[PDB]
Amino acid sequence: YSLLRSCTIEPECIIGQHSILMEGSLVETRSILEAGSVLPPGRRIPSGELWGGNPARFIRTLTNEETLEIPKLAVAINHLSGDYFSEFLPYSTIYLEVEKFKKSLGI
Amino acid sequence: SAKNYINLAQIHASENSKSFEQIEVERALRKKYARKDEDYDSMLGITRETPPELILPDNVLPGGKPV
Amino acid sequence: MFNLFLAVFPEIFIINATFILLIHGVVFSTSKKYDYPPLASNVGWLGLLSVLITLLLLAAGAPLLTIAHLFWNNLFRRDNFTYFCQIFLLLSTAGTISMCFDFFDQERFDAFEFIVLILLSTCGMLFMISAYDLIAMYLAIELQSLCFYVIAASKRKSEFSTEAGLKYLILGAFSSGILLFGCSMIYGSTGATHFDQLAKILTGYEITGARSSGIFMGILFIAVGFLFKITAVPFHMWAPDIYEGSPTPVTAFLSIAPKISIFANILRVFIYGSYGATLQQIFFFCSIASMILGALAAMAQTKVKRLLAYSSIGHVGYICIGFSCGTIEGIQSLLIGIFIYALMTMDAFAIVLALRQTRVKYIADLGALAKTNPILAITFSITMFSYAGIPPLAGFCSKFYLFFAALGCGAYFLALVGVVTSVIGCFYYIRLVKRMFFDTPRTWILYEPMDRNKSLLLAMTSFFITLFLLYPSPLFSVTHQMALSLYL
Amino acid sequence: YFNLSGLILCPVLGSIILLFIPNSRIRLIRLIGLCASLITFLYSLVLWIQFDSSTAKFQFVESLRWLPYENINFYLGIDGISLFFVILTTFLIPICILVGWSGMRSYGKEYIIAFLICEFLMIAVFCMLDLLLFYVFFESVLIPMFIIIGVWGSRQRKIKAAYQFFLYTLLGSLFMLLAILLILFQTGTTDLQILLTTEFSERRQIFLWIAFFASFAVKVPMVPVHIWLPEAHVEAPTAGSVILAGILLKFGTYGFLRFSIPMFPEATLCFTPFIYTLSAIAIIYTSLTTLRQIDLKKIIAYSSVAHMNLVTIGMFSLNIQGIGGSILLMLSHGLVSSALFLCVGVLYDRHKTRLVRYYGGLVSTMPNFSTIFFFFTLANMSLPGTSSFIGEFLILVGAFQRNSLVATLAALGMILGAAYSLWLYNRVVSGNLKPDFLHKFSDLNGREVFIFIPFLVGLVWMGVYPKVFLDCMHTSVSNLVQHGKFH
Amino acid sequence: PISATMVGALLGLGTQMYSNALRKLPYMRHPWEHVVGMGLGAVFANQLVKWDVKLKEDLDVMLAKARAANERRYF
Ligand SMILES: CCCCCCCCCCC(CCCCCCCCCC)(CO[C@H]1O[C@@H](CO)[C@H](O[C@@H]2O[C@@H](CO)[C@H](O)[C@@H](O)[C@@H]2O)[C@@H](O)[C@@H]1O)CO[C@H]1O[C@@H](CO)[C@H](O[C@@H]2O[C@@H](CO)[C@H](O)[C@@H](O)[C@@H]2O)[C@@H](O)[C@H]1O
Ligand SMILES: CCCCCCCCCCCCCCCCCC(=O)O[C@@H](COC(=O)CCCCCCCCCCCCCCC)COP(=O)(O)OCC[N+](C)(C)C
Ligand SMILES: CCCCCCCCCCCCCCCCCCCC(=O)O[C@H](COC(=O)CCCCCCCCCCCCCC)COP(=O)(O)OCCN
Repeated sequence: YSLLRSCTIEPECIIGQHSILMEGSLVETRSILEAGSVLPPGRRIPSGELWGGNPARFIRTLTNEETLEIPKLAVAINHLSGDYFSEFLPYSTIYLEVEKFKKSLGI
Repeated sequence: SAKNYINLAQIHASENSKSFEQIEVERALRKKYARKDEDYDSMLGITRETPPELILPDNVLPGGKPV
Repeated sequence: MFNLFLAVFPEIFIINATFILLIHGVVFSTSKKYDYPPLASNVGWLGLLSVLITLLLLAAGAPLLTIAHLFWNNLFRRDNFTYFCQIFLLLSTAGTISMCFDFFDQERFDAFEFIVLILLSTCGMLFMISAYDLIAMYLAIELQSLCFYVIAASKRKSEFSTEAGLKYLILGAFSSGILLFGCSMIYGSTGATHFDQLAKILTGYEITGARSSGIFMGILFIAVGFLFKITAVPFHMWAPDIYEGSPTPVTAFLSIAPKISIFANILRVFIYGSYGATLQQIFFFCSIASMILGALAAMAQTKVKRLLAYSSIGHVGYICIGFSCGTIEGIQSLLIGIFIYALMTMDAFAIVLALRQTRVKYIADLGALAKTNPILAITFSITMFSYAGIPPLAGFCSKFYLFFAALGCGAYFLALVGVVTSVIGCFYYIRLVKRMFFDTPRTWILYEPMDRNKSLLLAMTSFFITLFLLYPSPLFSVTHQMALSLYL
Repeated sequence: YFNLSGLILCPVLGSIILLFIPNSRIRLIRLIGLCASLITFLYSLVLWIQFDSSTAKFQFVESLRWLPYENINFYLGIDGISLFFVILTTFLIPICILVGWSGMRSYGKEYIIAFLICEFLMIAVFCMLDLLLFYVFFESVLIPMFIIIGVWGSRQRKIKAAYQFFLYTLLGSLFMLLAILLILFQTGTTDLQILLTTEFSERRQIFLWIAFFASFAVKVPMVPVHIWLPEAHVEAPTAGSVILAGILLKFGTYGFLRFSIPMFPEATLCFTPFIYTLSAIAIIYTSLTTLRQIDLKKIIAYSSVAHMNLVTIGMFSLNIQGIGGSILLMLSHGLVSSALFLCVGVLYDRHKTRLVRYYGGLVSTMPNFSTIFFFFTLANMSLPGTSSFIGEFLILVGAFQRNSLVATLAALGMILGAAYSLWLYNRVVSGNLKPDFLHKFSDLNGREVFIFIPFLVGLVWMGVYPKVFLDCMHTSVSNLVQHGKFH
Repeated sequence: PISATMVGALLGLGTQMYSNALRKLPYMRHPWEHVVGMGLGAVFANQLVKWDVKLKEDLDVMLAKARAANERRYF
C-alpha cells in the first residue's frame, strides 16, 4: 500500500507500508520511511534520517550498521522473488481449457 | 484533472476491449516499427510513417505534440 | 577439363553464393508487394550458411585441391599450410558474421550490402592465402582493401565512420602504392614475378658477397608496405582512429580476418623471396617499437575501442617477434600466437558488441558490472586476463612459446623487451579489472540481455581460453605441420 | 586404491557441482563446500597411510601428455617433502570455509568457489614433478587470491593491496621464466628427474640460480621485498589471511627445496654466505620493527616474516638436521600463524577496530579465548613441547654444523621474539578493563571453540612426539642433501 | 577413466548453461538443447581425439621426411 505518484526515490530508501508519497517528493539517498508516513508535495527527506507519523516528521538519525542493512533486505526480497519466479513457466497451458470449452459448443 | 481523465479513459477503453486478432496485428506493427533508419529508408526513396492504429490521440499527450 | 577445377570449388561456390545473395537482396529489397522488407538478417543468415557450406567443401577436399598443380602453377599454389590457413580464416569469418546479427536489428541497419561485401572480401582473402605470385598477391590484397574501404564508411551519419573510412582509404592506398613500387623493381632486376622462381634466383648468391641495390630496396619497400597493411609501429599513423571510428562489427571483422591472411602472405614472401637476411633487421626494430609503444599507449586510453586497437598493435608486435627468429619454432610460435590472438579478439569484440546494445562508449560505463550481470563480468575478466598473459589461461601459452622461439635464436634482447612490455601490459588490464569489480560508481548503467548466437560463441571461446592448457596438443601439432609444409 | 589424481579432482568436482545450484539455497552451497573440503582432507590423510618412507623414488605418478612430443607433461608425484605440504593445504581449507560460516549469506557462492579453486591449485603445485608446469601453477594463484583480497577486503585501500601483491609477483616471476626457458632449450626437457642428472656449466648455474632466487625472494619475505606481507595481509579477509601466511609463504621455501638445492649444488655453496647475511639481517630488523606496532594484524605478520627467514638459514645449510628442521618449522609455522590470524580475525569480527590499544584486560570476560590465545602465542615462543621448538632448534643445530656466526644471530632473533610475543600478549589480555568503548562483547561460540581443537591437538602432537613426521622424510632429506656430492 | 565422452558431454552441457546464463535466463530454460549440446560436445570431443591421432601420425611422417632430407648434406 505504497501510494507513489510522480515521486523521486534514490537508492537505499526503504519505504514503510501505507506510504502516501505525493508528487515532487525527493527521498534522498539512504533514508527510511516509517509505516503510515505521508509527506506533502515538495518535501524532501535528508540522507541518513528516518521519518514517521502522518506528516513528514523527523524521528531520529541513522547509524552505519542500520544503514547497511537496506541492500541486504533488497537482495533478500530479490531471492524470494527468484524462488517465486520458478513456480510458473512461460506460455501457460490454459489455452487447452479454452480450446476444450470452445469444442464443447460450436467451434 | 476531472476533465482530463475523461479523455484519458478512452484509450484504455479502446485497448482493453481489443480482440485477439486485433492484438496480433497490433503486436506485429509495434515490433515492426520499434526503431527507424533514415539512411536506408531515404536510399530506397521511401518514408516509414507510423500506422494510424499506432497513433495516440493528442488530448492524452503531455500538452500537445502533433509532430 | 572440368575436373581441373576441383581445386577451386571452395572459392567458386562462395562467389556464386555471393552473386545469388546480391541478386536476391536487390530484387526483394525494392518489392512493393512486401513493402520494402528489411532483409539484412535474412541475407546474413544465408551468408553464414554459405560460409559453412564452403567450409565443408574446403575441409573434405584435403586429398584434393592439390590436383592439376602444374596447370594452376602460374596462378596459385595451395598446400597444407594454405589449406589450414584458409580453413581457419573462413571459421573466423563465420564467427564474426554470426556475432553481428543482432547489430542489424537492434539499431535498424538493414543494409544487406554489408554481408555481401564481407563475403566477397573473404573470397579475396582466400585468394591471398593461395596466392603464389606478386600479381595475384597484389590483386588479392586490393580486393579486401577496397571492400574494407567501402564498408568502413557504410554508416553515413556519424562523423567518426566517414572520417575513419577516408583515413583508412588514404593510408591503404599509400601502402598499396609503396608495396607495388617495391614489387616493380624486384621484377625489374630479376624478372621472375613467380615466387617459385624468385626463391631460386636469390638463393644463388648472398647479399653480403655482392650488393644489388635494386633487389634489396625492393624487398625493403615490400616489407614496409606489408607493415603498413598490418599497422605495425612505426607504421601506425591512424590505426586507433580507424578502429574507433569504424562500426563495431566492421572492427570485429578487421584485426582478425585481414591480419591472418596478410600474415600468411608475409610468411610466403619472407620464406621464399627473402634470402639476404635483411628482413630480420626491419622486423626486429619495428616489432620492438610496436611492443613498447602499444604497452605504453594502451595504459593512457579511456575508451574501449582505442584500448582494443592498442592491444591489437601490441599483439601484432608479439607475433612479429616470430619473424626475427627464422626457425621452425619461430614460425610455430608466430602461428600459435595468431590463433590465440584471433580467438581472444573474437571474444573481446563479442563482449563489446554485447554492451553496444546500450551504447557503451568509455571504460567507466562498465562500472559495477559484477552486480547487474556477474557472469558476463567474469567472462570479460577472464578474457582480459588472457590478453594479459596470466598463466592459467590461453594467451599465456602463445607468449610463452614466442619467448621460447626468441631465446632459441639467441635474440636475448627480444626476450627482455617482451618480458618488460608484458609487465607494463598487464598493469592497465588489471586497471580495467578494478573499475569493473571493485569500485562502484554512484550511477549504474543497465544493459539489456544478449542474444543466443553471441552468447554461444562467447561461452565456447571462454571455455577454450580457460581449458586450453589442459589439452594443447592438437594446436601445437597443427602448427608444427604447417611450419614444415612451407618447404615439404 | 586411492591415487594422487582423485585428490586433485575432488575440489574440482566440488566447485563444478557448486556452480550448478543457484544462490537462493545458501545452506546447500555452504554444506556442499564444507563436505567437499572435508572429504578432500580425509583423502589426503588416506594418502599419508599408504606412503612408503623407505624408498627414495617418488610415490604415485600420473602422467598426462601436454606437448605432442611428450617433451613436457603433467608429472604428478609426492615424496617425503611434498606430502606434508599437501596434508597441510588440505587441512587449512575447511578451516577457511568454517571461519566465515556466519557471513556466507553476505559473501555468496563466489567465496567458496574461490577457496576450492585455491585448494585445487595449491594441491597441484606441491605434488608435481614438471619444472615448467610447476611454474605455471606457481603463480597461477594470482587470480583467485587477487579476487579474494579485492572483492572482500579493506574499506577503500583494498585496491592498493591487490596492486602491490600483483606487482611484486610479476618482474621476478618472469625473470624466473627466462631461466625456465634457458633450461628447457639447453637440456631439452623440464622433467625434474632428467634435470637433476644434467651437467650444467659452472658459469651457467650462477645466472640460473640468481633467476630462481629472484622469484623466490618475493614469496619468502626476504630483506628487499617483504613489505607486501604486512600491508596486503592487514588489508585482507580473515580466511584469505590464514592461507596467505599458511601456504603462500611455503612456495618459496618449497621451490628452494625442489628446483634450487638439487640442480645447482655448487652454486648453492658459492651463494651460501649471502643468504646467511640476508636472513640474519631480516630476522634482526623485523624483530626490532615489530615491537613498536599498533596494527592488530602486522604484529604477527612480522613474526611470520621472521620465522620464514629463519627457515632459510637451515634450509640452505646442507644438512640432515638443517633441512629436516626447516620443514618441521615450516609446518609448525603453518599451524601457529594460522591460529594467531584466526584469533585476530575473531577479535576483529566482534569489535571491528584493527588496533591494539583498544583491547585491554578482557581476561575477566573471555577466559576461553584468553587460554587459547595464550597457548598459541606460547607455541610462537618455541617452547619445547610445542611445535616450533623442535624444528627451530633443529635448524639452529644444522646451521651450527656449517657456520658459527650467522645462526648465532638467528638464535639472538628469539631473544627478542619471545620478549615481544609475551609483551604483545600482555597488551590485550592483562590489566584493568576500559568499559568506555567495550560496552558489549561475547566469547567464542561452538564453532570457533571447536575450530581450534585440531590446532591444539596438532600442536601438541608436533611438540611431544615428532618422530612420526621425521620418520617419513629422513630418506628424502638425506637424498636431497647428497645429490651431486660424489666423493 | 574418462573416455572423451564424459568430458565432451559435460563441456557441451556446461557451455549450454553458460550461454543460457549470459542472457539472464534460468539455467535449464530449454533442456532439449541441453541434450543437443551434450551430444554435440561428445561428438566434437571424439572427432578432436581422432583428428589428433591422425595429425600426430602425419606430423611424425613429415618429421621423418625432413630429417632424411637434412641428413643428405653430410652424405
Ligand atoms: C579442452 C579441455 C580438455 C580437458 C580434458 C583433459 C583430461 C585429459 C583426457 C583428454 C582425452 C580426450 C580429450 C578431450 C578434450 C575435450 C574436448 C574439447 C572440445 C569439447 C567439445 C585425451 O587423452 C589421451 O588421448 C590420447 C590420444 O591418442 C593421447 O595419448 C597419446 O596419443 C598419441 C598421439 O598419436 C601419442 O603418440 C601417445 O604418446 C599417446 O598414446 C593423449 O592425448 C592422452 O593420453 C581423454 O582420452 C580419450 O582419448 C582416447 C585415448 O585412448 C580414447 O579413445 C581412443 O580412440 C582410439 C584412437 O583413435 C583408440 O584406438 C582407442 O583405444 C581409444 O578408445 C578415449 O576413450 C579417451 O581415453
Ligand atoms: C607449548 C605448550 C606446552 C604446554 C604448556 C602448558 C602450560 C599451561 C598453559 C595454560 C596456562 C594457563 C594460562 C591461561 C590464560 C591465563 C588467564 C586465563 O584466562 O585463565 C583462565 C583459565 O584459567 C586457567 O589457567 C585454566 C587453563 C589450564 C591451566 C592448567 C594447565 C594444565 C594443563 C597444561 C599442562 C599439562 C601437563 C603437560 C601436558 C603434557 C580463566 O581464569 P579464571 O580464574 O577463571 O579468571 C576468571 C576471569 N575473570 C576474573 C574475568 C572472571
Ligand atoms: C573449444 C572447447 C570448449 C568449447 C566446447 C563447445 C562444445 C560444443 C558446442 C556445444 C554447443 C551447444 C549449444 C546447444 C545447442 C543450441 C542450438 C540452438 C540453435 C538456434 O537456436 O538457432 C538460432 C541460434 O543461433 C545459433 O545458435 C547459431 C549461431 C551460433 C554461432 C556459432 C558460430 C560457429 C562458427 C565460428 C566458430 C568459432 C570460430 C572461432 C575461430 C536461433 O536463435 P533463437 O531461436 O534463440 O532466437 C534468435 C536469436 N538470434
